[PDB]
Amino acid sequence: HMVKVLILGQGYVASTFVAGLEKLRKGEIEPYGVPLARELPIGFEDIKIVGSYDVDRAKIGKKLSEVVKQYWNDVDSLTSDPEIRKGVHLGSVRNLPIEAEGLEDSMTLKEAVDTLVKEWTELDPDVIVNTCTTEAFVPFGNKEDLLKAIENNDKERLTATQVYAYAAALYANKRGGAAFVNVIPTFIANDPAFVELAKENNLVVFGDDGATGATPFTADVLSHLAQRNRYVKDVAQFNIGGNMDFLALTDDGKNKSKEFTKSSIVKDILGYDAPHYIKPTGYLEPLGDKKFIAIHIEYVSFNGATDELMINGRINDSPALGGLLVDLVRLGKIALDRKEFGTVYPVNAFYMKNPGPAEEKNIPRIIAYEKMRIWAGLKPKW
Amino acid sequence: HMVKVLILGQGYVASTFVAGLEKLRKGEIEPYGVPLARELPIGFEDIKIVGSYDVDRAKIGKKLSEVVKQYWNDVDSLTSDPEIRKGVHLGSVRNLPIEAEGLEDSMTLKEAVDTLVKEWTELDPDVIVNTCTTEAFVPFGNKEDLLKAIENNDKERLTATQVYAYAAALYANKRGGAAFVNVIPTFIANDPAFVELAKENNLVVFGDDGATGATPFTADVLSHLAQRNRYVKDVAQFNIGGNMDFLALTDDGKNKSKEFTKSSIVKDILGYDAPHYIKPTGYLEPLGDKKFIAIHIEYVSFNGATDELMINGRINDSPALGGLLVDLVRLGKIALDRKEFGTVYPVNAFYMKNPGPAEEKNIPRIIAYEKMRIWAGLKPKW
Amino acid sequence: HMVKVLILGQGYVASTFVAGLEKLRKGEIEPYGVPLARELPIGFEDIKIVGSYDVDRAKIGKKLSEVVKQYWNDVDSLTSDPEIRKGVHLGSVRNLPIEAEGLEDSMTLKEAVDTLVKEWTELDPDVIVNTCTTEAFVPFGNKEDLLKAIENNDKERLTATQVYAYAAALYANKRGGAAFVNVIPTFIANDPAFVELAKENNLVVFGDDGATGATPFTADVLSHLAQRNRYVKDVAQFNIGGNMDFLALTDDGKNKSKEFTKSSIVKDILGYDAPHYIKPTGYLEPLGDKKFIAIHIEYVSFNGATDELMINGRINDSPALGGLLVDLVRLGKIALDRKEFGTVYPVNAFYMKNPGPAEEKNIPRIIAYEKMRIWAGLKPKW
Amino acid sequence: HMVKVLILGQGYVASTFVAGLEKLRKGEIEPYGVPLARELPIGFEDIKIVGSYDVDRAKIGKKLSEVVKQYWNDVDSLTSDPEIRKGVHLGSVRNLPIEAEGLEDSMTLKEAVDTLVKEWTELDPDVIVNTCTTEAFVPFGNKEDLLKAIENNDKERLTATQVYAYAAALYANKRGGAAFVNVIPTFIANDPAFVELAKENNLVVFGDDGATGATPFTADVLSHLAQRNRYVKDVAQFNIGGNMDFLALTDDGKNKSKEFTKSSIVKDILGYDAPHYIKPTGYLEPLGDKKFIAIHIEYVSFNGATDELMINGRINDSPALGGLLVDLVRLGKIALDRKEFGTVYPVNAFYMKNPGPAEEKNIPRIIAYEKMRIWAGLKPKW
Ligand SMILES: NC(=O)c1ccc[n+]([C@@H]2O[C@H](COP(=O)([O-])OP(=O)(O)OC[C@H]3O[C@@H](n4cnc5c(N)ncnc54)[C@H](O)[C@@H]3O)[C@@H](O)[C@H]2O)c1
Ligand SMILES: NC(=O)c1ccc[n+]([C@@H]2O[C@H](COP(=O)([O-])OP(=O)(O)OC[C@H]3O[C@@H](n4cnc5c(N)ncnc54)[C@H](O)[C@@H]3O)[C@@H](O)[C@H]2O)c1
Ligand SMILES: NC(=O)c1ccc[n+]([C@@H]2O[C@H](COP(=O)([O-])OP(=O)(O)OC[C@H]3O[C@@H](n4cnc5c(N)ncnc54)[C@H](O)[C@@H]3O)[C@@H](O)[C@H]2O)c1
Ligand SMILES: NC(=O)c1ccc[n+]([C@@H]2O[C@H](COP(=O)([O-])OP(=O)(O)OC[C@H]3O[C@@H](n4cnc5c(N)ncnc54)[C@H](O)[C@@H]3O)[C@@H](O)[C@H]2O)c1
Ligand SMILES: [Cl-]
Ligand SMILES: [Cl-]
Ligand SMILES: [Cl-]
Ligand SMILES: [Cl-]
Ligand SMILES: [Cl-]
Ligand SMILES: [Cl-]
Ligand SMILES: [Cl-]
Ligand SMILES: [Cl-]
Ligand SMILES: [Cl-]
Ligand SMILES: [Cl-]
Ligand SMILES: [Cl-]
Ligand SMILES: [Cl-]
Ligand SMILES: [Mg+2]
Ligand SMILES: [Mg+2]
Ligand SMILES: [Mg+2]
Ligand SMILES: [Mg+2]
Repeated sequence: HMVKVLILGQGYVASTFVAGLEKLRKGEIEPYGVPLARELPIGFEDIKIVGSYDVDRAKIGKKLSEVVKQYWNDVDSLTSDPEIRKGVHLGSVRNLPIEAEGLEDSMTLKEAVDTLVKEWTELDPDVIVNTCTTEAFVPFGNKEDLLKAIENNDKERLTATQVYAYAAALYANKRGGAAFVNVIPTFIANDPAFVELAKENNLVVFGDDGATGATPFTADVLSHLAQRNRYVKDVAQFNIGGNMDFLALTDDGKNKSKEFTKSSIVKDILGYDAPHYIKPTGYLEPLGDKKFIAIHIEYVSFNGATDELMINGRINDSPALGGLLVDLVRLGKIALDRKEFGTVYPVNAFYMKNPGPAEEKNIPRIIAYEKMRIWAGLKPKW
Repeated sequence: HMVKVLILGQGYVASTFVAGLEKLRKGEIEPYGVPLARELPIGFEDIKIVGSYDVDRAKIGKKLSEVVKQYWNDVDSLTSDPEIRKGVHLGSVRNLPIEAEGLEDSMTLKEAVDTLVKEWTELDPDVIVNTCTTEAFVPFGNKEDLLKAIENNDKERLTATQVYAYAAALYANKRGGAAFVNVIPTFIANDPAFVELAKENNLVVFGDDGATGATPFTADVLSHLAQRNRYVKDVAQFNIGGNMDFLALTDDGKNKSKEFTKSSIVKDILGYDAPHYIKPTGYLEPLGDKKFIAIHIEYVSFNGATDELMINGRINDSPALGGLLVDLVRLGKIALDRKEFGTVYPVNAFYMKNPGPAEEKNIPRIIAYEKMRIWAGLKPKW
Repeated sequence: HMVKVLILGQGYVASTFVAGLEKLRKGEIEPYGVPLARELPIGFEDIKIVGSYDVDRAKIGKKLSEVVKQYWNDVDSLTSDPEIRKGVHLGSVRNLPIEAEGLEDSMTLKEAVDTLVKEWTELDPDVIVNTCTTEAFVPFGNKEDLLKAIENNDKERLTATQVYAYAAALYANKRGGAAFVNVIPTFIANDPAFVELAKENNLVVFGDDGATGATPFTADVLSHLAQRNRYVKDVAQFNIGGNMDFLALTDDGKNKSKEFTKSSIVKDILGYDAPHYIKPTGYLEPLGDKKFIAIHIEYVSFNGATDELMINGRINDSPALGGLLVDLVRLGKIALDRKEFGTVYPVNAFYMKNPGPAEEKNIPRIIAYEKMRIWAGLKPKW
Repeated sequence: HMVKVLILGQGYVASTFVAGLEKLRKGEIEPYGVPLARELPIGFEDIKIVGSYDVDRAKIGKKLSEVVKQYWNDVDSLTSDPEIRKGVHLGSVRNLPIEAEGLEDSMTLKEAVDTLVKEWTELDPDVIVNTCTTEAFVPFGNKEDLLKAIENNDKERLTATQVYAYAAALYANKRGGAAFVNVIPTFIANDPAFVELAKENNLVVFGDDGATGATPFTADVLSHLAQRNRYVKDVAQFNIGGNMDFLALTDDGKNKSKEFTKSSIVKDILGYDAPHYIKPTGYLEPLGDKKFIAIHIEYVSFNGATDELMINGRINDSPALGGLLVDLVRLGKIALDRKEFGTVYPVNAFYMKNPGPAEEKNIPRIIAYEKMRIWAGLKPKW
């Protein structure tokens, strides 16, 4: 009862996943932050990291342990310690102080994909996890346009995550099945082009955008208010932190993807589009990995009364998502074992803040949780 | 499709219920804050106030409208405008600047009860709502002890709500069925003595303690955290407001009832008794009916990370509960129509912060909501 | 002991100033929010509004009262009720849903200025108050460049406030003295070109940017921390509201003026430039005139300990500044009476968040307050 | 340029003072949290701990280092490491899980005092610091009543701090001068009996109650609001933490001292007694030494507008006060050198939240700071 995992993008999230998982297999900690903890048939010792890819010249060729220790100084070794390999960069790190290298510097995208597939066939992952830098993306919608983009080496059109998910389908087809977990904003689970390519190629997809940070807290409050028929007048959410990833996109890149990165959480939960201010995380270096959040919601109660809630928080970013990933990789192996190719909403609805497919929307997360337990073969919690 | 309602204790909650309901039947407002809004077969025009009782000499003999306007100056008339009648005081207002009068000043408790029953038989309510001053109570547990307390005129042992619920059972028996809604802390739904007396006497009981204020918000956050297996280190809740009721109990009365008024919300939701500070509402006069709340929760996430949430709010007390009551009276008539005597957990679990019976506990309120919709004959919301 | 006041830009601030002042002369309210209240020799009845200018075609030609009632419905008349006159628009309202008209549509800037001066000589104000829409400005630094900009009709170079302050100096010279109060961000007090033009032309200038909102609260906390030698690690400030003015500037206009609109409050108060996030107010329509603010500051205390403060607030924008203006117009008449031409730091330091001249900086506002009292001829408060 | 210091009560504050001071003399840290840092003529290496007293049987006879390491595990040695000596207990620890021992178990109070004085004459402190458990005290007002209480061995009347301050005066007289720093609530600086005894016996007194925690933050906001003539409607302050000292007083002891422990900060700063809720710190064990605070203030601004501020914080208790003590001991030696016997308001006003003498009150702390710098022979900061 094992799961082999390949990581794309060896940064803070990835390194916290690895370091946390090491402590969990070494019993140095309890699985707090891992929702399903030890309830699944796959134990923490049964999760094996078979590979890690990056585009940072400072990381490529280092052992996984050397990079993980840069984020978590207490990690001096790892049970599986593969060397970090070169991926495909496209535009990912163009705005960051990273010296980039990529397969597609010396070959076409189509060639780079075939090269990835060959490498991955030897590493043999069950689950590929995407923790790459946030991207100014535009979805395809039609598979034919994705295929043409690859065929024509259309680098200006594609993002790295789009190329990696494409490669994952080709890999899945050659391997007889695999899973791709997309915890970044780029539409994969929510792009019907990729859901169709996945269904056709023995690939399970979870996505998109890991459910951490302020937005899930806003959504929880909105769910409360909806139940009580309290009319939500406005919602303001502020989120700021010190991770370099928050500077990844130019104002232009943000403008280009805004149509797709805008949250639908408020209308999803309330049923009406209450005015809201929900934006990308701002940058302030000394906060490091621990975000400051501030949320303000005002609403109308009975007899014309008006109430206000102000939520503030300090939340550790990478650990939150790292813990979710411990479940998502094990759930990916279950979905693969069951041949549930395409995207799996019962999983996405709980773990993702933009749950795929495009035709499904966010629900209250307690409801999502109970339905996800049932999908996983567990009894509900309450 | 009608419901006749009798109110016990004509103060802020009661008067907001009445004033709000008047605007709702007059279409001057939408039913925000009324969870089931217009989904029930009983409409707002079909709720008739047939009586109101108090012990304040300043209120007894006034028209309901004259008292309601003291709380909501915009109310200049009411569709049903009964005169406020004298109840039984026992210790209720002993610590407040209220000149008290009570039936039991001129007769025994047993006589006072028979007098109430005779009055109520002429007013003919379906539903009796208890919005009296908070009480230093001690539950009975065994019906025999409740019966002996009444029989022996044991005024030092009993609170007003205990005497009123007893009277409600006798009334229910003479009438062929009625309902008693207890939105104050005193155990009625959670006192097996009263649940048994109710079952035997054609009385439906909802209780105890209306689910408003800070505690339901704390409970919602705890539910979120539990789902994610986040270990809750501590919970602090502060609540303060300007309502006279917050001064009702002496330090001694508080000490006497503390065993029973202590929240179990934290252990109920989490399954372990995380250290917590959750206390009665403090007094600060200029806040009036709009409470200030402050909640702090710290918890452990993945890889030993520690996060913190600080929730602040300004919430209008009496409107919140007033809106719940618009549903509870209609649900009481449904339970009565169905002959569901004793206490009804599917209702209590959503509307009450100490849901009866004593053998049931709090659950996440979204789960309670969906189960309450099903009980009411509605389709679930999400 | 009188002061005649001319308003430039008849919007929310201006209209709250007028409406508030009307209630103060009519004794309908106490001067809360007016720092010096009734301590000055000029009473509220002695402040006369002699004129109001706008560029909104919907406002030009209306009585002041008709426009004020749009903001404060309780105002049905005014003691002085002049018709709103046409100003100069330049780029002010280009990004707003306002149909603009301006003198410079039919004449050169130099001509428009001479026209303003002639109009103002008949209205005869002592004090001109600038409450116009926020502007993408670039200061001059050298008076010669300001003069050339006017002479050459260089509309692309100038903002309305720059043209109005220029006109104010010419007016002051013809009149024998006047004062210009700049409560918007555009550098006037902090542009040596204008300070020199003012000194030479019998003009007193107060500026720049009224001291209201979140920034003064952040500054107060920083002052506290500085005193205790607490090392400030980071400062994050979020501010959002529903006023149309918050949409006045494009991303480009913001980029153009950012060099000058960036706060120096943190380094001014602390002496070192702690990392900070302090940005323009964001837009969320239902908040209206009542801003939501959120501030987070973390700092190092003794023995390596680290503390955190989270401040949230709801603050009414236009009333705050309206109240300051009641003092600033009276202080302007005192400065004029004393012939203190140029800019007056003892006033600016308390009332303005970028106190002029360019060579002076922010100080703790309690210190500024006591020095401002001394300047005004009052005894200090504590 | 040296100062010898004796500590009364070797708990969290005391141990943080010692541990912090050790790091400061060893250059392992900068003096953050020490307001006057290195501006005084006495450097950190020049502060010598000559003694430490307790009543805990678990601490008496231990080296100072062994006790300090229980609070700060990083401390493995101290430059001066005296054995902890037995004090006088009276009622101090009666409500805590501490096995108490005291001189007055085997002798009268008068004898116990003479014994302390003899011990202290050999240890030879310049400055005695009182960091003992909070006490249910009642001040004397008249010195004659203090003298009679000691003479008559009136243990039920006296607290430990009262006996220690008395002993300090007798010690000061025998030594030719000393200083007593009272950072706990018990009136010493604010009890004219002790101020007179001190003046007569060559004793300098600083007191009372160290200026840390939520109250100084509330006071800072109030000072801001007062300046702007904003009318404060209400002030609510919540403070909770995990230190055992918060359980020191029974409800009865709290009732007995309430007349004296009630804050006057609001009226002191505003000049009118705005309704307020400011209470002793509540207990929640897992918070440890890091308090959670919540403050809510609502106020009236211009034109009838109403604003609200909600401040939340996590603040490390013992470090805050520990840092103040680094200054207070050096300032005590300066006051002693100057023969300024009695109490010194210029010091108290900045460092203490109930600044002595009884005839002086709190002022804005920035004003207190500048006056304290002037007293100390420094130039003001801004
Ligand atoms: N709680 C969270 O941290 C959170 C929540 C939801 C989503 N996310 C998303 O997760 C992603 C990772 O976040 P992070 O904080 O770890 O960021 P990070 O910058 O620390 O790490 C990103 C890593 O990806 C590498 N990389 C960039 N482009 C790549 C490419 N084309 N191929 C291979 N490697 C590439 C970078 O060099 C870096 O090592 C981001 O997209 C972020 O938006 C994070
Ligand atoms: N959101 C909320 O307001 C909220 C929430 C949960 C529970 N409650 C509970 O609801 C109750 C009512 O709250 P309120 O704010 O309306 O208080 P309130 O003081 O305004 O009104 C109480 C009324 O009951 C009357 N009364 C007191 N004892 C009585 C007796 N023995 N018989 C008849 N009348 C009596 C009083 O004179 C007064 O008119 C309290 O027990 C409170 O704890 C309130
Ligand atoms: N608390 C506060 O409201 C606050 C604080 C500091 C500064 N300010 C500044 O005060 C100014 C006014 O704020 P507001 O909320 O009243 O905005 P507003 O949009 O309500 O009013 C601005 C008015 O100026 C008019 N106007 C625009 N350009 C003009 C021009 N060139 N000549 C004459 N009239 C012109 C507009 O038509 C409108 O009537 C803004 O610059 C704002 O940044 C406001
Ligand atoms: N920021 C702060 O910690 C803060 C601020 C202001 C005031 N204070 C006050 O400082 C005092 C110390 O606080 P703490 O947190 O260090 O408490 P603590 O309980 O950790 O330490 C108190 C110590 O005093 C000892 N003690 C008790 N009675 C004594 C007696 N009669 N003689 C000698 N020793 C005695 C105890 O055994 C213990 O070692 C308390 O009065 C507290 O109210 C603390
Ligand atoms: Cl999270
Ligand atoms: Cl977020
Ligand atoms: Cl949710
Ligand atoms: Cl509520
Ligand atoms: Cl509450
Ligand atoms: Cl819940
Ligand atoms: Cl303000
Ligand atoms: Cl602001
Ligand atoms: Cl300041
Ligand atoms: Cl502090
Ligand atoms: Cl405190
Ligand atoms: Cl202060
Ligand atoms: Mg979707
Ligand atoms: Mg129960
Ligand atoms: Mg300046
Ligand atoms: Mg005093």
